[PDB]
Amino acid sequence: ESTTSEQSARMTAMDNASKNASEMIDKLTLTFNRTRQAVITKELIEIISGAAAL
Amino acid sequence: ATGRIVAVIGAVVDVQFDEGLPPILNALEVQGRETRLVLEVAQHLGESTVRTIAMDGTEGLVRGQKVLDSGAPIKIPVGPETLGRIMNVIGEPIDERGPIKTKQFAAIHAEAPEFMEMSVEQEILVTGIKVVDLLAPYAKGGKIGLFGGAGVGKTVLIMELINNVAKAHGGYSVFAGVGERTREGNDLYHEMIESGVINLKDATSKVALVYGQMNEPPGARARVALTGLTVAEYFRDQEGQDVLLFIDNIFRFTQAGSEVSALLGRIPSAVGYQPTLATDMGTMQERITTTKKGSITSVQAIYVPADDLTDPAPATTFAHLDATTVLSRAIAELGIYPAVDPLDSTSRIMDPNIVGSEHYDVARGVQKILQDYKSLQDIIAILGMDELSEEDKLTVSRARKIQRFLSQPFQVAEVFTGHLGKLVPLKETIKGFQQILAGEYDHLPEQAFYMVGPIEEAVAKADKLAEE
Amino acid sequence: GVRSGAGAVRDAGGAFGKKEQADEERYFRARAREQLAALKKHHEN
Amino acid sequence: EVSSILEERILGADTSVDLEETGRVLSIGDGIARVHGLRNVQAEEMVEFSSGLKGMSLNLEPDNVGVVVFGNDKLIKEGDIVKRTGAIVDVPVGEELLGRVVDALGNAIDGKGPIGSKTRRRVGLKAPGIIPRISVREPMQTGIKAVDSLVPIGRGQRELIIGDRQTGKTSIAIDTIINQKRFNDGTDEKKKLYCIYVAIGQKRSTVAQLVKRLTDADAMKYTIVVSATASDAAPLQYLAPYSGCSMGEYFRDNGKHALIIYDDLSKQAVAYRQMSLLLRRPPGREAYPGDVFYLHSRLLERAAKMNDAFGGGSLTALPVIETQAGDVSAYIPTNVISITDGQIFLETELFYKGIRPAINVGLSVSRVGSAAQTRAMKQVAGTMKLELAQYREVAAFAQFGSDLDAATQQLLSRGVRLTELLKQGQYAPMAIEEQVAVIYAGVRGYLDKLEPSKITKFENAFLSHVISQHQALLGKIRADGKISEETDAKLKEIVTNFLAGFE
Amino acid sequence: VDLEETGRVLSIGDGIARVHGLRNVQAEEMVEFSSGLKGMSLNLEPDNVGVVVFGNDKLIKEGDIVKRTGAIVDVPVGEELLGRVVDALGNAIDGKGPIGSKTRRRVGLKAPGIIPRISVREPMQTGIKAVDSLVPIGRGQRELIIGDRQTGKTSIAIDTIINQKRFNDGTDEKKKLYCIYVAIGQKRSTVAQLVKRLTDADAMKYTIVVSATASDAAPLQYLAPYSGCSMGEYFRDNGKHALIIYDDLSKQAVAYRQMSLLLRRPPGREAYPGDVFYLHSRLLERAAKMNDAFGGGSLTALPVIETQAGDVSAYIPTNVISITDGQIFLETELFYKGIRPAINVGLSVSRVGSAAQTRAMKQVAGTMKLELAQYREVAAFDLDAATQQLLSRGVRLTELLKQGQYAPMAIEEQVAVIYAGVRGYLDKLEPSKITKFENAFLSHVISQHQALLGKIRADGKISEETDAKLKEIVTNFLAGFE
Ligand SMILES: Nc1ncnc2c1ncn2[C@@H]1O[C@H](COP(=O)(O)OP(=O)(O)OP(=O)(O)O)[C@@H](O)[C@H]1O
Ligand SMILES: Nc1ncnc2c1ncn2[C@@H]1O[C@H](COP(=O)(O)OP(=O)(O)OP(=O)(O)O)[C@@H](O)[C@H]1O
Ligand SMILES: Nc1ncnc2c1ncn2[C@@H]1O[C@H](COP(=O)(O)OP(=O)(O)O)[C@@H](O)[C@H]1O
Ligand SMILES: [Mg+2]
Ligand SMILES: [Mg+2]
Ligand SMILES: [Mg+2]
Repeated sequence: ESTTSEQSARMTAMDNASKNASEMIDKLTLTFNRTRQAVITKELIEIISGAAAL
Repeated sequence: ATGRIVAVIGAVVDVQFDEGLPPILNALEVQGRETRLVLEVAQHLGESTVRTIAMDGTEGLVRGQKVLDSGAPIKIPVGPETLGRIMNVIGEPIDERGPIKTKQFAAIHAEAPEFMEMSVEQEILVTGIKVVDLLAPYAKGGKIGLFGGAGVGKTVLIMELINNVAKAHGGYSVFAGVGERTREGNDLYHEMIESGVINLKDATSKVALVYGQMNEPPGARARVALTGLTVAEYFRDQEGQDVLLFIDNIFRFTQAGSEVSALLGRIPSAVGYQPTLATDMGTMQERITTTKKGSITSVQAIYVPADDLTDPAPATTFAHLDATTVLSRAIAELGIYPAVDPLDSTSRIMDPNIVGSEHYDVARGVQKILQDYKSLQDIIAILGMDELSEEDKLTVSRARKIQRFLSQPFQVAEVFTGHLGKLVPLKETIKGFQQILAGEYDHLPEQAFYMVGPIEEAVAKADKLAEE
Repeated sequence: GVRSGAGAVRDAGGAFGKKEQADEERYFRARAREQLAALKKHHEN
Repeated sequence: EVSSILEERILGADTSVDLEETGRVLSIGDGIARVHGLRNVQAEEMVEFSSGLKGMSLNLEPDNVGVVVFGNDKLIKEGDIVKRTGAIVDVPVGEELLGRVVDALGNAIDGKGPIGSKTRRRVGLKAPGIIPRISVREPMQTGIKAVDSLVPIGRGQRELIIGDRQTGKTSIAIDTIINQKRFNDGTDEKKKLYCIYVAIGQKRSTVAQLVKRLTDADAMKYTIVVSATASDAAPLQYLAPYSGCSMGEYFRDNGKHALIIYDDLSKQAVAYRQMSLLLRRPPGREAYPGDVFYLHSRLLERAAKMNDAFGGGSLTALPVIETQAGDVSAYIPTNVISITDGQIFLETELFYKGIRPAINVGLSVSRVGSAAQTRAMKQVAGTMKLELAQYREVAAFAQFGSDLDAATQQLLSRGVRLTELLKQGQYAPMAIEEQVAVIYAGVRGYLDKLEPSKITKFENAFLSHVISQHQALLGKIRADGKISEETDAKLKEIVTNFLAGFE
Repeated sequence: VDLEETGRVLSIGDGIARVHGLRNVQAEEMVEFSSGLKGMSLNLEPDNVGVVVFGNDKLIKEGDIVKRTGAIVDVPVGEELLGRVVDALGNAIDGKGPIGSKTRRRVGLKAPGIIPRISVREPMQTGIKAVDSLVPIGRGQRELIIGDRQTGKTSIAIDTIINQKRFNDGTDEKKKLYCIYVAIGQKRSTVAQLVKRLTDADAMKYTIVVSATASDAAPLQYLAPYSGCSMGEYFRDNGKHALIIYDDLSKQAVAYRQMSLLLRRPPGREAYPGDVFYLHSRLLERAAKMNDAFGGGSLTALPVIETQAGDVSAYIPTNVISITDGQIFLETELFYKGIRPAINVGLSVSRVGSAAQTRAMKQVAGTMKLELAQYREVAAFDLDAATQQLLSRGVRLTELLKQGQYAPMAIEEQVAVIYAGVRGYLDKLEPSKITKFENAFLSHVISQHQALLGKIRADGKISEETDAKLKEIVTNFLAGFE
């Protein structure tokens, strides 16, 4: 009985952990996209300012 | 030809000539200076005005001050008389031992060797370091890279390489400190004086020194590498002997170029580097090659900003080096010195047709088991080590043993760790790592393989720990 | 598309990387102790 | 003799003089010369300086003409005279370039005498239109089991070799060049493939090593090595891909089949960025100019498979892109991925995991698909691709595969054996029949009982056995091009016998 | 009117004054305006001179006469500046009267070469257990106190300042360290509080506070580190040892960026000039240890870098890290976890290392460092003998490293405390009571066993007799306390 209960609870806990990890993954993916766009914009602005100040 | 200074903006000095316009890459002497100030012609701005980069401080310069032209690029005193003598970017001796009386003078700017002059042969240079001689072996007459961040151990590694190779090298050696600390330069000078490599009393020195440090203006740090490689070029071509060229750090050449680029009048490239980054880096690097006349073994230390190897300055250098040694901060933080990354270091001679089947098999097995350990670390993070199977626990233990056995004390690092420096022969490294892969030492603790030389020392340390 | 690789847990250096390092060190300290005891018993022979 | 032939050469040379169009250098710096005058200069036209250096007039500004220098800028002084050649840049072309190492302009740098080229072809000719081309059908055997199986390449297809540094891109290109030996020295004309390797931004020692490797393999006799090393000026590195593309277009137009390998197109992009920035052209993302997608697009589109009306020739392009930390979202990687048909993706993790070559079959794609395969290779490769996809679906459970479903364990075993089959040594290309035989022995479940570590030894021994004793079956497969039912039964018997006798 | 030794302002804006004339002005030469404001000629353009104004520009207007001074910008230097709070130009601002300095020194003098320097030998005692034990700082070394805002960088600097008092009022001339503090960008209230702290600890009598506050013009904030560097160089070249603190170089970089951008010089990475690395490199390279041929002096440098959200991989922090010999990483996470000073000993390094460190401290610090490394290996989350004992020992050592503010410790007392911690005399006590035990043990040893501390200080190492006596006293005090 204990091993059956333990396996069932292990499956449920791993499923919950996977769901939480996926939620964190999508949130961090949105953050990563924002950061990537910000980095590209910042570097291009630096290049443009350097060219214009010449 | 005499010209007048019209602009002294920063380290960039604009000189206007009237009769004879000097060609680009010409050394200009500034009259009226208490010391010797040299300006290198970088651009022709037109209207008989040239834009120049100063090789020393620009303080005290006044518009209208007279400037001469040498008629040739920066010429350094070169020959066998420069051994044991430290010299500046422009060739002036800075060791207070008098002038470098030599019969030859060579311009630091020269054409790269042609395609027909390239030498395709490549031996293996055993260095005594386990990681280097095992996974990324060095080749005689080949370009060597020491990629690493700030504090990973590039300087200590290159000092150990100098200790192991330069003394055993029959030919001459050249060290070109580019944009580094003057304290390190003084330490190296005194160490080589007390090691007999540089002898002040008589002319038996084997190492020349070229030093432009971080206190120098960016113009100076962008040319010391050229001066050192020019001395190496003389030792390679005019004399048929083999040459050792140690550069630390080569990144400062690119950094100095970037520092002068903005004032030179260039639109900045990516991450603020000069648009001519790859061009100038290649022009410098192609000169440091093994020709048919002679062979130059170059061991260049490359600073990686923010430990980001995707930065353009270290990224472009990868194509210029045969064997590369990447020192990683993560490995150093674990205490494993040298911090060479086993899964990132590469060597062109790493091939069964060159290093033999056994060496290649051992190296590939080590790399494969370390990669599998990296894969299993993620599982251990969540599952737990005690919950792993019995099969992969053995793999993890072997990987830990291999990681610790890659570490090795250095003679130059005795002051820090306190361990006696070791120099393991190639066959001993191959046998030890093959035995570890075979599991012959699965009964020894992983602590026994940390900071040891040959595998016999590992078993000795194991039994000594068992005695206590 | 953004992807990942092997051994990225310790690279992030977060809670899980430190947890994995500590777990490995604690396990292998016990294993080293056992191996040292066995080696001492063998050396007594 | 030497003096006599020297005097014969000098008397043969005629010192003619004529009018020209000339201009003065207003300002020279960083390899960019601002030239006053030169009113009647075409855009992208070769011009030569007084010092002997050549140049390309790119910016035709009103006051001055901006010209890039094909060499060191120290030899160009303010006021020097820039003559006008009167022609757009062109390179020598023909069969005479085979076996020779030439620079971006076609000048011989191998020291084997002048090129006996009889024809001169430009570097900026337009690619063939929609009508002249035809659908790619003929295979381009690279000699790698992974490529010829899962990522096939046809003649006339732009296939990308993308990956980080030190992953095997140059090795893949060089073994593709080596593999074509079996077709060139043979008799079938429509199978010969002339390779053209363009080296961009690479040290001369590396190019010399590559040339020695090709010469030892007897592959130089049908290969052209266009070299624009890192020492060479940025304009030469910019022009080298176009010069190689024209050299391949010559073979393409004459009905022959050419293979062009632009090594490190990223370095060509860097050189073009340097030229554009020094010309004060407006920059863009990562300081690259706006017309940087144009640069690679008008180059790779010249790779095409002409129809029978135009000769039936072809030009296969294999660009190489050096990504940084596997970031394919960067500017040049995105451009080249969009331009080309597919890509062969290499990963450092797979390289050090024992999977050499490091081809990541999950990310590597081929839009031409199975249409560029032989019938036997297609037949085995469909099954292998499906099984490997199924394995990669369930590859996460390999760590805890012992306590898994029987189907999952079967898939894991089959995928591990197929992956062990995909491994291949360096500079050892395999014939198409040998590859199809190995893949047949794998997919048909003749390796499930065998130990996964013993696949490589079994593969080598089986290849030796089939080459030695069963050469007739391999020849029949090669000639027919398909694994027929009779050949299927013969292969079944052979693999069963060898598997029984392997232990 | 003369146009060679004087000129007029073409245009004045945002502290930059374009000058027509000054045909004989030199690069970086200090010029003088009509209103009394002084300047510095940075841009010698073909038809104008770009002068940065050392002060408020409201008093400078078009047509004002600009006159040369004939000398590159220099700062009053000497030992008279001890106990004085000066500005970037050396003028006294504490209302104590004029400075009696008889000599002047350029602010942009070249750093010493390879020959004049010698190895770093003498230790630079800071009074901090963590620094003096695990990240030792030598005399002539340059250590970067890097971290985020409100982590304790200025606290470490001022504690180092105070600790030198015991040496400065002592007898021997070879241990005196004449401190110098440079305040760049800080508000005047903070500088006043700092000098009040120094006066309270009587550390002002041997220190020089060069302040270029936020209200001061950008050129003053850019010139302040070089002024203090020259003041330290005076001691360095005269056989005396000096300590210089740049707090903080990030604000100096910001000021230099403002100056360069206002001078129409093209921006670079993060709008900073191309030579931001040079700006600090030519400054920190002037921190050297002269040999006996040059008097044997030294100039220890303690630059301070402010990192945004712990982004140690930023432009200026990476430049300064590459320049310096060692880094003292201060982390806010360790700060809030009760570890104060928040010195991350895992990443904190010292290139000189054991080369400049007293023998007893090195002997005990090797064991402490090994134990703390093992603890960090097994810190985060069950052998009682192997892991739990190691974990407890690491916790005891971590609580030992914690130290109060403005209370530097004598080196021998630190050695005694670390010896007590290392040799298993605190594993029995609760981790909470470790600080109380340390305070009580400090009091007892400094009261009764001053002879033992004197023996340790004079010998420089703990010998067998000293070790036995220290074991005896620590056992007795452990028995009495618990
Ligand atoms: N199939 C293979 N098996 C084993 N080793 C291989 C294989 N392919 C390549 N290598 C090795 O991998 C290394 C890198 O190969 P290669 O030079 O082709 O890579 P690359 O990514 O194109 O290089 P680079 O980025 O330096 O231009 C070489 O040492 C080569 O011998
Ligand atoms: N060793 C210490 N023990 C206790 N508190 C400390 C310690 N060091 C610093 N603090 C606390 O930190 C605060 C001031 O820190 P400090 O000024 O040294 O940091 P900082 O990083 O230099 O700051 P800022 O960026 O504001 O200049 C005060 O609240 C003080 O109590
Ligand atoms: N055997 C070793 N090899 C390399 N570094 C070591 C070794 N032992 C200790 N170290 C530590 O590594 C650091 C490397 O310093 P350094 O070579 O200056 O790094 P970098 O040159 O990258 O700035 C030293 O501070 C030293 O304490
Ligand atoms: Mg270094
Ligand atoms: Mg390659
Ligand atoms: Mg502060």
